[PDB]
Amino acid sequence: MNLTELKNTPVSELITLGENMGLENLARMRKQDIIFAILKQHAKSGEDIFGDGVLEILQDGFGFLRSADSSYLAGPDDIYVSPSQIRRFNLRTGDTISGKIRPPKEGERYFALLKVNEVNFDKPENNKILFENLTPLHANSRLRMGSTEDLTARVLDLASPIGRGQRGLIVAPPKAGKTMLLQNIAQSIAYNHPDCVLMVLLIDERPEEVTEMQRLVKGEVVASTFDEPASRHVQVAEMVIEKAKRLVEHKKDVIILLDSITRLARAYNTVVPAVLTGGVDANALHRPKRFFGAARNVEEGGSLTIIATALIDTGSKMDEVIYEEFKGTGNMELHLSRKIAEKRVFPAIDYNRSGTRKEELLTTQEELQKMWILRKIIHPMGEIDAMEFLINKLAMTKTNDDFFEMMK
Ligand SMILES: Nc1ncnc2c1ncn2[C@@H]1O[C@H](COP(=O)(O)OP(=O)(O)OP(O)(O)=S)[C@@H](O)[C@H]1O
Ligand SMILES: [Mg+2]
Repeated sequence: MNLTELKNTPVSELITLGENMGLENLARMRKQDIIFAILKQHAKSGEDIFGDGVLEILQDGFGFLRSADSSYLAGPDDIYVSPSQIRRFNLRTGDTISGKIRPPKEGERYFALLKVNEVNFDKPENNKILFENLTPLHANSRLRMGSTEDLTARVLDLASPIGRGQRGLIVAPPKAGKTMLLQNIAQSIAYNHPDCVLMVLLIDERPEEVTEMQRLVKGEVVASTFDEPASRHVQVAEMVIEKAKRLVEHKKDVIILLDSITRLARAYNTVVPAVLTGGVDANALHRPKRFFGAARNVEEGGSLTIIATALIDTGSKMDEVIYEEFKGTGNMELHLSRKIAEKRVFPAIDYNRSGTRKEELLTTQEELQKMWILRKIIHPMGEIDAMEFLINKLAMTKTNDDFFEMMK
């Protein structure tokens, strides 16, 4: 009946499902062939075959429905979308489409979208592109993030209040909680705000860190591994950034947690041809910024917030330039100290450095000035000295109870 349902169902059940349809000795062909031999077997004319995926409009004019469970990698069972079909529905890259499909004829190799049933979870007859939505500052509606796990999220909401559509930069040296901090936020996202579309974008990562991230996050984890070509890291990022844009057009609040705007920019640099300023062609930093530029609150409805990590102190001067450029382009930054972490001390947040632009719209005066008197007393406190102060002042309350009960 359904392609993605079939490839998800184990091979053993796939054999015993095909055999009941008169398919002989399926045990001697791969899972892939079995699925094709089953969906094709619905040659019982007028028997419905379905498929789903996220659309990628190719160069020539045609398109394909890429699958999320592959990080939108081009597979042998993508669903072909006609250049004529796109015209009939005004389709775009990032659109999530589903519906009736049919098997490849002779001379064909892929399934083709026979009938459109849904476009971005909306009826096909349904949108001004994110490219022209008006952009309020984004601070209007806040996103707060209780036990021991809520330790980081607590210091996080005090240091850098997040908003609906924040351009957030997470500065980090190696070994500082960079992963666990993101996994803490991603845990605080689905737990407190399930009404939001969470996407975690991992570029140039290790397959194990990818699968451990894929395991922990309630939401769509999309990733490209270290081995894959530079054009691949770009492809994954552009499939995702456009997917978000189409979802905000339907007035959704979308959150993207990018692993490394640093790693993504290294990729674009080698994909964008041809002017040098320290290894990186200065004209290549544009496309990574275009990605980072989408982060906004939309007045007419919805939002896109991108909290991306910036890698620093790696030993490559290129990695420094990437940071130098995106410095200030974000309306929220959170710094991790190499010392507050490597001294076996939790959230390596350098409090004084971390902050968000226009805190006032994200927080009422009673809740805002609460952070101001707090900052004033913490300001002159050292890097590691200031942190352990907050760890112990908070491990004795909830969060709001702090001024309410640490004033005497
Ligand atoms: N929220 C947290 N709670 C407890 N321990 C943490 C937290 N964040 C980081 N750590 C510790 O700090 C170390 C950091 O490792 P990761 O979570 O992989 O961070 P990372 O900075 O992304 O590491 P790299 O540079 O990718 S090898 C881990 O061994 C953890 O024990
Ligand atoms: Mg990491």
